Amino acid sequence: FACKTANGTAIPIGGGSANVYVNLAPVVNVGQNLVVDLSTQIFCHNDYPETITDYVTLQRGSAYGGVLSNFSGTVKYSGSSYPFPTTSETPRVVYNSRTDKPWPVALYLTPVSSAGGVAIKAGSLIAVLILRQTNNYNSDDFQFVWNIYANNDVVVPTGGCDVSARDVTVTLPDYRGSVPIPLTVYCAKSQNLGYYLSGTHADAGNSIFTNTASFSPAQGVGVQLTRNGTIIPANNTVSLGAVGTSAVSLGLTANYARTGGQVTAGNVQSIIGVTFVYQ
Amino acid sequence: QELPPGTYRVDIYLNNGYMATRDVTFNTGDSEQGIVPCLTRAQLASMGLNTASVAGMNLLADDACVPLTTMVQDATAHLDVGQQRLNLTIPQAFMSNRARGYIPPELWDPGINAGLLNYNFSGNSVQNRIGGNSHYAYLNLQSGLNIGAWRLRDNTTWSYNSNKWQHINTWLERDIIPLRSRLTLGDGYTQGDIFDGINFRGAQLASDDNMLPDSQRGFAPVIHGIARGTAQVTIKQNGYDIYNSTVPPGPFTINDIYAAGNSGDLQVTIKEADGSTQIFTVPYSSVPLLQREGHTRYSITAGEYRSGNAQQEKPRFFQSTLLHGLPAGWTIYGGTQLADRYRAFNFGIGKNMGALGALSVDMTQANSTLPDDSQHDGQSVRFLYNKSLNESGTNIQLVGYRYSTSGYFNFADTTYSRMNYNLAYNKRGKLQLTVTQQLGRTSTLYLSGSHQTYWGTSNVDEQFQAGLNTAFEDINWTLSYSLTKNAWQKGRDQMLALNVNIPFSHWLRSDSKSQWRHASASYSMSHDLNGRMTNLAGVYGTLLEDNNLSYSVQTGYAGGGDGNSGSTGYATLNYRGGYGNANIGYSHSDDIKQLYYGVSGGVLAHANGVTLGQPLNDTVVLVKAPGAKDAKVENQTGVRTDWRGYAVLPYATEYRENRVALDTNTLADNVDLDNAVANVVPTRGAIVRAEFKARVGIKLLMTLTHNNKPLPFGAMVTSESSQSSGIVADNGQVYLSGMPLAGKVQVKWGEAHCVANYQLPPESQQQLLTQLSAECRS
Amino acid sequence: GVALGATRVIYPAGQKQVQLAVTNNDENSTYLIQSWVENADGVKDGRFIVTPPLFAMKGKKENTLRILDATNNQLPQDRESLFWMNVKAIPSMDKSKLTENTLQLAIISRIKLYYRPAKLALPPDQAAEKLRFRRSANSLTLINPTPYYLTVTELNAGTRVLENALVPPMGESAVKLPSNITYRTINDYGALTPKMTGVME
Repeated sequence: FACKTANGTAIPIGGGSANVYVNLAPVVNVGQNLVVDLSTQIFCHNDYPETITDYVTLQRGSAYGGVLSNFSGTVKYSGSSYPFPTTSETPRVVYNSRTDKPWPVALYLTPVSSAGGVAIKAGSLIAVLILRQTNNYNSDDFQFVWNIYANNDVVVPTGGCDVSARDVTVTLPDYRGSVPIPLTVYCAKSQNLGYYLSGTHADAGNSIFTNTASFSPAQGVGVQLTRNGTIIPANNTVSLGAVGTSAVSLGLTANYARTGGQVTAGNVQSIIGVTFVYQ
Repeated sequence: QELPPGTYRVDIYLNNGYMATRDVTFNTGDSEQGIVPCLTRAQLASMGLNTASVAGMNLLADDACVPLTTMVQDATAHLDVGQQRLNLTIPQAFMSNRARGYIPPELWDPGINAGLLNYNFSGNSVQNRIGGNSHYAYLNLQSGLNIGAWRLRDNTTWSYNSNKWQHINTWLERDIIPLRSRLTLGDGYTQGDIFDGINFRGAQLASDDNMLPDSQRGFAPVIHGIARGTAQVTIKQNGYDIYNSTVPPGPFTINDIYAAGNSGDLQVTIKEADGSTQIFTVPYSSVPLLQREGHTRYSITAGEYRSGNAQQEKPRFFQSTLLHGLPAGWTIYGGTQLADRYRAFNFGIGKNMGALGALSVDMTQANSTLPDDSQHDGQSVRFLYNKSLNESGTNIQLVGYRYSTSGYFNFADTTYSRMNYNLAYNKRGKLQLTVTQQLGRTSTLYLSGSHQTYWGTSNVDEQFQAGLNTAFEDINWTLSYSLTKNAWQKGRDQMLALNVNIPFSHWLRSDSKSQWRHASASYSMSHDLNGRMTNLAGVYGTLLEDNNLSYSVQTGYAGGGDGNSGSTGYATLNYRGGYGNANIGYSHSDDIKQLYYGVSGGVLAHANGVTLGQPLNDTVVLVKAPGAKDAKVENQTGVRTDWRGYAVLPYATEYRENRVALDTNTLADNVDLDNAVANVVPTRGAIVRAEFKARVGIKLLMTLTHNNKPLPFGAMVTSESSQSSGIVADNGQVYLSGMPLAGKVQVKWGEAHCVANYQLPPESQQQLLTQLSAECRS
Repeated sequence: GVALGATRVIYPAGQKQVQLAVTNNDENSTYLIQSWVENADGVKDGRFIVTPPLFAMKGKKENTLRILDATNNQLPQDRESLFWMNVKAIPSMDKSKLTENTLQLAIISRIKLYYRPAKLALPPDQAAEKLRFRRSANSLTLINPTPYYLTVTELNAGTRVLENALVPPMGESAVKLPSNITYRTINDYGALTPKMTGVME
């Protein structure tokens, strides 16, 4: 038994180790996938096909470099599927000819959510796969140690941040009272976040929001937001600095506000916009 | 201040995460607020609590109020009437399903019933120097049936030489989810962990790692700690940050660290509310047999030994193995192996020892009958040592030593028919070794060797391979040496090798649209230090707009040694397409001259017909999108829907969520989909549908006006001619797909109103999206 | 909540469309998603159409927004043009809390859309180096001779971190306060480039 690759390398009878270099999808989003098909890359054959049958397994598979820290997924071997990095030996593929045929191995990988920037450096070792070879003739047991390198960078683009709903429709207390608003923002990858308020105003200062209630609207009364006791006007950008996976609270409290004449009876409802401006 | 007892309409939160809204009874209790919520074991368990991890909770009645604060150390309840909010905190150590990537078992789809075939038709033509010609053909058939959760599979090949149907394999498999295991009947194999792997026909029940979240797989240290208040837990390894989450007050157990058994020490840091920390390091080396704390790997097998060696019998046998992960990084394990002519018992201990590295030691007691009917007793001990990456850049990947007494044998040894391979000369001692060494940022020294003594002879089996591998920018450079001195032969065997890899990507502008950016040059030499030298220059990469086509071309020349000189040439094309794969290969060895040609692919027979594609991989996603014809599937090279809108995906990951998207760029101009993204959660071997709804017809952005004033926001718009409908946004605009050239449109916001008609001039067909205005009723 | 797949979208000229992911991870929530493209001033000038402009979205779901080029080559061919992509997540209004007092919040993601002309003579991953500076009285001015918008971040005049800056293609931008200057930038993938030493006119 002996093997060779699509790049310049080879392993002879008895076994050994060799490097394999493969191109990769340059850009993979979180929740998307990456294939590393080595069946186009590694080719093996049987030296004595008239008298001996060769059994070839993927004994072990380990992730290194950017694949180890930034990815996970599976390894396909001759139709069957296993976790990668591996936790077990696969079954056997039979080799019964002198004429080279592919080693049926391919990796299927997904970025983890912490993954961002350059998740795989060009030229870096990404995986070691051990081909194990025995036969139906004697006690021969040889390891063929394939080292896999990436021929290019792989990038995992940063995504938007999530502003956790908490409460969708916030109930306000009876007039005169005020509620703090639960509104936190976290990012899968740390970045600088600015937000501002927007909506229809009664006042010139741009701080009180119209009573949008469709049925039985009350006059002379609006909805006004505060951050640590301070009134926040709409279209004025609060900076939050760097936001990571620890949910940062916007610090909003909902106060009733007086707009015009006598405060009338009736329901009060508002819809406000919190806009997050990404760099 | 205390509150008066009573019933409160409240939003129940556990560890800052919403659970449910109910009315909760509060009774006077030992508490800061004077009152305690009444919650049941039922209610607490479903909210995330792991009841058995808390002493006494099994004793209470079904509806008994749990004394949460006395029964659970550091558990807290606060009520806020102001937000109508009940905030509970229970230390995560008592919480279940803490793992990241966790997916509830009941979402695991067993998949549809289907028929399943993989075909590989391949052949090659040889032209020999003296002798003439030769033609070879080979056909591989991988056969399959899915009924519910069962997977029947078959392997059979056909041969030709200038020929027989030689069948290979069959098994019926199923997963048992409550046991997190896999049942396999038929041809299967055993693992080589404890006893040598055996090929066999029979039954196997085995635990399956695949079913665990990736974050829990393999061995990693499980960190136990206490957080005074609400705390931030961060871990670093190999310099870079590898873990980060917030934890409640009280004890916490982190069983979530990704296996990285060679990457180095874990630096844990626990940042508290006030800003004070706990900074400690958890060392982390690992040997393959170690189990993560509280994990059990087991296997039970019974069947007949089917090695494929004709000079061997087929003895019935029983084998079971068990490996268990304990606290403090301990592992106990062992197994048994019973057969008519062989019985064996193994037992082992193993530990992540921390600073000294990682070690396992096991012992095998073997009682054996050889083919000459003589009886033997023997033992075998094996030490496995690992030390993960140093501060000094040393990684002692594996040190191994096995030692066997005279009478020691393996099951395989007894399966033979005749004594004479030779059973008088069984192996004595074996030392394995693999070490790597960092040498600056860019280089890596690699040493690996093995040494085998025997009983009878003084003949050894030496073997040694050193290697140096340097990065120079993009370029990888490798020099390597190997020396192998076998037992039953004379004289050294050597190989000296050098390889250089130059990718062209970073040689051109990053916008470059040229295909050279997907190409690399390679140069390499061999020299067997016995006269023979070879060398090879080559080019390899991918071609076409989707990179379905792979090529390798390389010419070189080998000369000396055996007295055989002359130039060589090798080429390969490789195509991954919509309906299968194709290969061509070409080889020229100065004497031999040969051609390779092959077609491969997958077939699926299902409720909605037969769909073809690239060969299949156990777990199959079936894209079902009637009306989306040449539609590309994202992240799957060459995978396109057929002339019906069906595809079979070669690649999916079991027991996880799988994004399955259609590339909307590749859609026909008159096609839009209700949803361009589907999401699936298949079991291993499962065949799952990913459904997309295609609206085929004109796409239009309509400005709808009424008394020269645009229709209001939120207006429901619905067609008379097609099944399509929309909502009016700003400027009175609505978007509509799958529309006819001319038609009537029904609009309704208050309670039917306006009705509009249109007629697009035929000439607007080629267009993506045409904009027209329409008046209304009244 | 509702989250976008990316934090900026590069539009290559000559492409029919570009995709932008929209994900909802709230299992119980239903949103009315409303998306629109403005120019540098805030006007929805219809130079880019996003489809679907408005649609319902329930539970855990990803959908794809299709951004169609409707410029007809009107935009400059020697520089990037700035547009803004806006995605408004309008919470679903309940009849269950009509006769009560309620506040609703609409989350809007607002991200840059760049119209990138084909054949720019300068590759993007080389633009960040060409930045030039000018310290005066109070203001430091960033000068950008490249055809690419620069999202200059972590700008330092000593240990004093300044305002971030968006620097126009072949134009300039200034910040405040009266070292040596160091900066990073944010690339097409929403990632920080390495730290560079500011170069003076």
